[PDB]
Amino acid sequence: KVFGRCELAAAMKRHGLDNYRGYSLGNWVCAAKFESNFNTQATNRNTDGSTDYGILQINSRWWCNDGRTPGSRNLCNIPCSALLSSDITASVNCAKKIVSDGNGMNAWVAWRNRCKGTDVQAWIRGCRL
Ligand SMILES: [Cl-]
Ligand SMILES: [Cl-]
Ligand SMILES: [Cl-]
Ligand SMILES: [Cl-]
Ligand SMILES: [Cl-]
Ligand SMILES: [Cl-]
Ligand code: NA
Repeated sequence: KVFGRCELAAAMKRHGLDNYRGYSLGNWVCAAKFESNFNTQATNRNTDGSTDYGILQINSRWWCNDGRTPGSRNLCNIPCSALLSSDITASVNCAKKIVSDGNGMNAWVAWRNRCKGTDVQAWIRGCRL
C-alpha cells in the first residue's frame, strides 16, 4: 500500500506513535517519507546481505527473520514479511521496540540526516488527526 501523507500520519497516531518515547508525530512521518516514500512493500538489500522492510525500512540483521540473513537476530519476533502488510501494526510495534533501545530515532539513519533538527511539524500540517 502506498499511503498518502495525512493518511499515514493519522494511521501512526491511531497506533500510538504520536509522542512515543517523546518523538512527535512529524518525526515518524518524515522518517517514513525518506525511508520508503510511504510504501509498505518497500524493500532494499543492505551491503552486508541483510534487507530492510516496510514503511520504516526495518533491518533483518537485528529485528525480523527473513530466512536469508545468516547469524542475525529477530528482536521483534516477527517474519520480515509482516512489515510489508497494508496494515502498519507490525511495523509500528517493531519501531516502538527499536526506538526504545537506547539510540532513539537515530536508529534510522535517514531520520538523523534528513529530519532531526528540522521543522518536522511540517510533515503533519494540513492533516485532520
Ligand atoms: Cl509527501
Ligand atoms: Cl532471524
Ligand atoms: Cl494501518
Ligand atoms: Cl530519545
Ligand atoms: Cl538506517
Ligand atoms: Cl485526537
Ligand atoms: Na534476522
